[PDB]
Amino acid sequence: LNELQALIEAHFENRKKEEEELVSLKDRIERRRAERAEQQRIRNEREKER
Amino acid sequence: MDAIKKKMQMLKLDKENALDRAEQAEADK
Amino acid sequence: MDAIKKKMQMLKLDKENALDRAEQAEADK
Repeated sequence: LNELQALIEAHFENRKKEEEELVSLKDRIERRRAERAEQQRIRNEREKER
Repeated sequence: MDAIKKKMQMLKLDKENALDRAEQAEADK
Repeated sequence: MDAIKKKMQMLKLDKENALDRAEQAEADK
């Protein structure tokens, strides 16, 4: 059953690599969007200060 | 868990064949 | 998984045990 071996590894290797990468890639996108939220907070504070 | 639906069948065949033999071996007298 | 690991071994055991039964029974029969 070469297929069980192909599947046992394909399931794990293709997914752990692609999936964990999406977790951290998006974590950075999300952190940047969170920075945008901070920058909007900053923008709101600056408009009020002016 | 299709990997083991398939492993199950393989082991099922291995035991069924060993079992077929256990039964025959006893049946043969 | 414990259930899979163990019950796969149980199916392997049906083979191992059935095979031992087949071999001993056939040796005598």
